[PDB]
Amino acid sequence: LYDAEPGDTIDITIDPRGIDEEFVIAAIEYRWGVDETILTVVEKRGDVDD
Amino acid sequence: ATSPEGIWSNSGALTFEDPADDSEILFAGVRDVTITPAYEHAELYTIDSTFRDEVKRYEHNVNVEITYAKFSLEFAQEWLGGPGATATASQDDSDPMKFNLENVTPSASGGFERTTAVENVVFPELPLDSATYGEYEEYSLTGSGRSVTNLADTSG
Amino acid sequence: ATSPEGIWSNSGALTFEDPADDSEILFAGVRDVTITPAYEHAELYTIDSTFRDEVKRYEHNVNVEITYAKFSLEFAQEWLGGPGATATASQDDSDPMKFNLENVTPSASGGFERTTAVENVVFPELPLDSATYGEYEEYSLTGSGRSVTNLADTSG
Amino acid sequence: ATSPEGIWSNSGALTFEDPADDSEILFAGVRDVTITPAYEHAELYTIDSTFRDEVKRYEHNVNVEITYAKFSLEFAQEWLGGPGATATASQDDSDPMKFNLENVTPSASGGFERTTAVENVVFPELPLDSATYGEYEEYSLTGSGRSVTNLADTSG
Amino acid sequence: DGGGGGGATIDGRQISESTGRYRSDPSRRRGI
Amino acid sequence: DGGGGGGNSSRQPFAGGFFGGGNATIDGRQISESTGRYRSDPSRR
Amino acid sequence: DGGGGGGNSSRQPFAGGFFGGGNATIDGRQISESTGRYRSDPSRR
Amino acid sequence: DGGGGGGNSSRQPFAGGFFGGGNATIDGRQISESTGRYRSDPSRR
Amino acid sequence: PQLGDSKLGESQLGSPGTLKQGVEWTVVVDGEEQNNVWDVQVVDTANPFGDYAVFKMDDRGGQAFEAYPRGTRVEAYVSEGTEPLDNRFTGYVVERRENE
Amino acid sequence: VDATLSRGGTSVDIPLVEEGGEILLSSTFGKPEVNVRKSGGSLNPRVIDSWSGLQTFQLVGKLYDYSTSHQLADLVKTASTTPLELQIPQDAYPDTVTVAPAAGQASALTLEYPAGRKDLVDVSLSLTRVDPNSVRGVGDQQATTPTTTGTGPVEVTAGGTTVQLPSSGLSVERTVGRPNDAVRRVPRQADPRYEVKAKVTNDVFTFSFETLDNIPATLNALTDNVFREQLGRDGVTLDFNGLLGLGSVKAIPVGSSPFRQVHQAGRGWVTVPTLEFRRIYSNE
Amino acid sequence: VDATLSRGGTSVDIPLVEEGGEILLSSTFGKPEVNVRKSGGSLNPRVIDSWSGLQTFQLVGKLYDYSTSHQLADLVKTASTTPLELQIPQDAYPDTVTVAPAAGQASALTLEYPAGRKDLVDVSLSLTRVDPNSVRGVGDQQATTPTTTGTGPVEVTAGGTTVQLPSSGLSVERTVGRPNDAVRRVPRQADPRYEVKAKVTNDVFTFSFETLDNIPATLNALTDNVFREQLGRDGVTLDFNGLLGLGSVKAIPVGSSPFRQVHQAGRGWVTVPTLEFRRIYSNE
Amino acid sequence: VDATLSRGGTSVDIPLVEEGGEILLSSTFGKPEVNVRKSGGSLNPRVIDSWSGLQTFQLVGKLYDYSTSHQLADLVKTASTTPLELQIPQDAYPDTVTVAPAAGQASALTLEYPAGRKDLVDVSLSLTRVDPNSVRGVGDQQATTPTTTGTGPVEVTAGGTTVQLPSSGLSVERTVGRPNDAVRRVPRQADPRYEVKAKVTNDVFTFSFETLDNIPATLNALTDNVFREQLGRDGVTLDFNGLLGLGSVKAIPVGSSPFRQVHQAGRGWVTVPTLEFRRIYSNE
Repeated sequence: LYDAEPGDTIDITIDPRGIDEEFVIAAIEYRWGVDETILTVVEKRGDVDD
Repeated sequence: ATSPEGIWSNSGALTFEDPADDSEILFAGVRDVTITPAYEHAELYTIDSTFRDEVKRYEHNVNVEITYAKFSLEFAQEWLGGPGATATASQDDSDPMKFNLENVTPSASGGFERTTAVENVVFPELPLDSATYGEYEEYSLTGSGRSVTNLADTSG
Repeated sequence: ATSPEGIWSNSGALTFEDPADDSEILFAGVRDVTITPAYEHAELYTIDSTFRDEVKRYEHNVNVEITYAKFSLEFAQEWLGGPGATATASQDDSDPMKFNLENVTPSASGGFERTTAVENVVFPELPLDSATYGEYEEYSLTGSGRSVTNLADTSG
Repeated sequence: ATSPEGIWSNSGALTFEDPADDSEILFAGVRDVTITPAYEHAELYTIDSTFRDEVKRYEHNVNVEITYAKFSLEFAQEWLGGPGATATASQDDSDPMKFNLENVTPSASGGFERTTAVENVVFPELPLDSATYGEYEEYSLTGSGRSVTNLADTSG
Repeated sequence: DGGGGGGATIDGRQISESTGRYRSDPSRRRGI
Repeated sequence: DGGGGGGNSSRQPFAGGFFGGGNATIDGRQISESTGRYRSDPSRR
Repeated sequence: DGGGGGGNSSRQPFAGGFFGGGNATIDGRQISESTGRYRSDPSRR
Repeated sequence: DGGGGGGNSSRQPFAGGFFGGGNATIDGRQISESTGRYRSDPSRR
Repeated sequence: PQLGDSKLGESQLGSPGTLKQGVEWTVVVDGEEQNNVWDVQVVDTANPFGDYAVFKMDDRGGQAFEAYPRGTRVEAYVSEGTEPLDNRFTGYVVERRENE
Repeated sequence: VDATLSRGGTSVDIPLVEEGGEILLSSTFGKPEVNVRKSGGSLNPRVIDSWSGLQTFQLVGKLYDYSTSHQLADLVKTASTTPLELQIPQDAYPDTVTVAPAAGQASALTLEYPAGRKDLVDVSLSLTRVDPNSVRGVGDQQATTPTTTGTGPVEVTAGGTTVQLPSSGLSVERTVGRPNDAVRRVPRQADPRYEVKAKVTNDVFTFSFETLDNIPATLNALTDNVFREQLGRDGVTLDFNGLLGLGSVKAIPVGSSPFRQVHQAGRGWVTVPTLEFRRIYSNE
Repeated sequence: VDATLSRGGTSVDIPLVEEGGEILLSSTFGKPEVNVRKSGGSLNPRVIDSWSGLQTFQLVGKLYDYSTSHQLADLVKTASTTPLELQIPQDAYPDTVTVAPAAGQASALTLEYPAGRKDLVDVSLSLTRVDPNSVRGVGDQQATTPTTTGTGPVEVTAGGTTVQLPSSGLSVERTVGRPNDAVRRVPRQADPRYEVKAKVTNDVFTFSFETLDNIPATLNALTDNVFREQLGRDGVTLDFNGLLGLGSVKAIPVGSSPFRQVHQAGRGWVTVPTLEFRRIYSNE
Repeated sequence: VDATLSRGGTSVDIPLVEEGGEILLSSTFGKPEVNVRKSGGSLNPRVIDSWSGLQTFQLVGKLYDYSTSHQLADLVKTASTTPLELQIPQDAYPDTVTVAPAAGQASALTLEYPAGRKDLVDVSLSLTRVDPNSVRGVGDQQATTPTTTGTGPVEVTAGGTTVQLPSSGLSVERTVGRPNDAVRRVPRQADPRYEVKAKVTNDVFTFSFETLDNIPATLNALTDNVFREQLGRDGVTLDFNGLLGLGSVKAIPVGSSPFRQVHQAGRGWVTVPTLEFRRIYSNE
């Protein structure tokens, strides 16, 4: 998903999480090394920075 | 079936062949010959029972041991040379010379002629010199064949 | 090839040589001599069979063992001295004396003359004194050669 | 060099000395004597080859074993006492009595007089009583010296 | 029978200090 | 039996050394999570 | 001591491995506390 | 060969246990850093 | 082989090489590739939150630390398999840090 | 007599036979969920036992055909909410216990196909006891070991190049496990709850052999194409060509020591103590 | 011959004796508190040694009665500011050293009462040297081992139900330690400071036996009432009925493997390699 | 016969010989940097291989000269950006490989000078393969081993007091390594990058011996002056006095178990299994 950006939409299916859905991407994080693309979906919230 | 019968050791005729040719390797003057097909037996036992449940064969070989009193330069140089070659010196290579072996014996009152044949006999060590004061040199081989290729009555 | 033939122990002539010179080291009065080239055998099996798949030679050795009844100061002092030297006392060094060895034996009916030669025989221990009441001193050497350098008919 | 020659066991003359004095320790009635300098041999092989590449000496000792039939109170009380002392009872200390050993033997027809000398021979165990019905008591020592100090023709 | 006989403590200060670089970061990414 | 004597009472403490779980603490308090999940001895191979 | 060829040569690295206690770093800096408490090896059993 | 064999039979799982180095997770996510530095087994001693 | 390394007809054209596989990120600093990089993290996010990237590389004698003054341009390009390089992040340095 | 492991209509009998006096069945019992207090002012600690306990079964036995061995591997690896029932042929145990493959373990099952033996397979199982009414889940994934009737050499294929493993000294060890299932404590059942997950399993093939001929060509063909190249998202195609009845599997070497070349003093050949491949995603 | 271990009026002599050539005394010296720098621009690190060192003793010996063994256990487990003095019968050591049980260990002392060996107890002790003037604390807690004169079987009682452990192959190992004491570095002297704590100790009984008759009944009575029930804050009553002169204690099994039932090929009975109980809150 | 290890003009030949059938050369291949996914909804994991692999060599052999043994120690310990080149005398390997001392190890090289065994040194090397074009660093640090022509006893000096180690049963083991170098993964390339650091190395001397006479005086002189004193920034001075050709070195004992006294049943003397010193800062 290097072509993907925030505000784009994507199909996600996860069993046993029970979701089979189309979501807006609120953020993407790419890791090399562990080679993970991390999608934040629907909305993003902070923590102590909020 | 054929009646069991005595066998007289001195009636035996042992021969060695190169498996590349089926050509005879000169060998003579044996005194003792023992050939013994063998397997490892796993003797399996179960829970609770003290009795053996099953027994299984694995890891077959044929133990061959021969004592002989006439030295053969051909046999010794074939052993040194390894497969399909002959040498006057030790060879620094990993292939042992494999001999096909056959022994033939009449039974003691002519009931049968037992032929035993063994494939790919190899010998870990070869006695070259075996001198003892006041004795003819006596040479003992120990080795292992892959399988018995024939055990039959070869009489007419 | 040459017919196999009996070999008479007392017909043998054993000799030792310094590998630095090819000079003879005086040795005599043998009673027993055994020379046995050997390898370890790796009998290798396979995934789905009880039969042997392949067999391979490794770790070559020539077992030399000699029983003899005439003492040699030269042989004993060569052994003490290590390679290329003689000594009258133990030497505190890590190089053993290496002997070249040759044994020559006629066949019992003169059919061939068998020469066996062995390189770099070493003896882990040297018997100096071997006294037994009412007997001549008799000495046993056990040692290991690197390889057989020659095994041939040396007759004309 | 001197021609090899037979050695008659009964021609031998064994002696023991205290290394603190060079004084003789009374010992007699020998039946057997074996003296054998030895080393551990590290027998070394390479990656590529089935042949031995090298052989090296390490831990040196001289094996001494003696069978004898005349009991000595001095030799026994020296052994009990440890170095430079003599005792009638076992001593609870870690120092073994060290004996200098020498044996002298003419060759069987006078070619040489072989002298063997060994430093710091120690015996792990001393047979005090060795009685068998209808026999004289007979004693066997096994021990280890540090080195051969002398092996020479000591004839005139 | 002789054969038979032959039968983390973690410093709260140093975590709190070493993580400081990173705890403050989201707020820096957002200015203040 | 000669090899088995050394072997068995080696294979036993192999499990004793290998199977010990982590138990980290900050300032006297446990920080390892008390996840109620089991683990049991691996296949003998 | 009689089976020590497999025994002693194993008993020693069992102790050596057991004293391989935990240590940890964040970003090059140590986070293991310098609690000056000793451990000494347990009973041989 | 009971000593030498039992030794080699032990040396392999000693190495296997030694490569069993630490890894850690908070709430299912790894906290161990993906530092791309290699380790390889030490001299045999 | 490389040009002039082999005589004509002796060896087949592309050897010893083969088609690219795996994921590669290249970091570009004022138009120059940094070549000791061993990890990359890129974050792209909706407007209440900042986009950012973190790059990790080896250095010697501070020679690479000198390449990244505050405000220096950085670009991170990604390629997977044989696909073309894609400019996935562009920004400016806000912190350079070197530590043991 | 014999031990049965079964799930609905699928069943395997595991002989529970061994040489001499080896351990056939070790069952362990434990309280992993007791809270023994680490401190407090008394000489001995206060305690609380308040949860289900552990019971483990370790079964050692032999199988007399490869087909049954593959059925056992598939039976263990499968994700299903249908209870896996073990029947133990010893009076100290009930006629059936419900089990999971060992609770957190990558190696719940081991199958060894040693060199020099035919129609013998060494089996080692580790199983955790679980409550029969408390097998829970949603997903369902039948595992299948590929099978074929050939007898070609084992072949490792990568980068368009195929390497035949030597027959000489060839030995196969296969391990199987379900480390992503959860076995969980329950307040006042005796046995724990079992959460079956349609998630990644462990399935590993280990080979040992000795390369006797064409040694550089054989070892270098393997190491060049498998170890020194990057394999991307794909991996080795490991094909048994019908040895042990096995077919073709996609796999990869994993970790610091999946392959080793060993050279011994005085031996004119090379030993491979391990060549180890984990099976990868190809169940599409 | 004997080492003497004593605390005020209480004293125990331990024969430093063992078979053949076994280790009787191992003394280990170390510097846990040297700082060797992990990096820096030198070829060889800078260092700083600035604290008390470590000295440890392992004593192996034998005791000739059970009464002395219980005295030794009570002496080692007891909390008191009264210095525990060790006298070593060997010239490489001073006439007395002040000691703590092994500094952080659950098993400072082990006592083994093996099958066959009447009136022999194997002792293994581990002790840390401490500064004689630097034994510090507030609370005294005299430990006690309960004793009785009976000859009955070892009994495990839980849920009103009693199991008798088989006499056949019965061996006892007891281990004792004080892991909650602190042995601490001090800057100016050779030996560390010892902080004696009136806090929880370790005290464990391990049984080993072979179950020969009434095998389901015996093992099921143990596993049902101890391992499958929840024990609450009470536990097993473990009663020696006067074997080794021991009485009765409250105890519990702890952790993943405190009990194992082992079945061997060709044997008509069950081995129990271990059955472990930790002593729990009891004193008043 | 020999393997050759070299650094520009400096070169050492290591015979690669051993007794009987011992391992001379192990080469291990691996993929430390594959990402096998721990979870996901497949039966078998998705994977990605995207980085350089690992290749390691363990070499075992003997040296016939102490001088060469010191050259080998200096060669391994030295920091230089000049490639360290290994030549292996077996046809599977290329004629040269570039290497680092084992990537993260305190013990990359071990030299054993056992009792007996005049002019024999056991060598064990662990080496990691690295890319020949990818050796990087600031600058060199030539390591050296002090040498002298004497024959005196090994002397340990601290607090102005010198202690001679017994000759009886004496063995020396020296270990050397470069744990502060970095061997790093690279994309799209076979072998890792090597970062040579002008930083702290590992260099340790271990002694084993038996004290036979003046036992309290010898062991107390060692323990009082080395172990029971605080040494400060300065080390012990360890002087070989020309044994093995070695000179004088500043060093310190480190950690929990650097020294042991062992007493065995029925023996009138003390064994020292290990006395272990790490070489400290001493370069100007």
